[PDB]
Amino acid sequence: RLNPVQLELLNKLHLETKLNAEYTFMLAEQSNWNYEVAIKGFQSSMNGIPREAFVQF
Amino acid sequence: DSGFSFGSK
Repeated sequence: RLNPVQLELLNKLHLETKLNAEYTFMLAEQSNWNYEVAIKGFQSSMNGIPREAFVQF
Repeated sequence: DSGFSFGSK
């Protein structure tokens, strides 16, 4: 599923926030699938994300 | 799990 575009975004998201894909996706959706906000998204909450979602990032 | 949020929604 998902559109190769949104997917690629997940990659950048999992390669920029690296907060675990599954979760990163949670961000790809909780971020309106923007990007800039996505990134910031991770860097946003950064106070509730677990160790499972945040993998060394 | 889920229900988590990022960018100030």
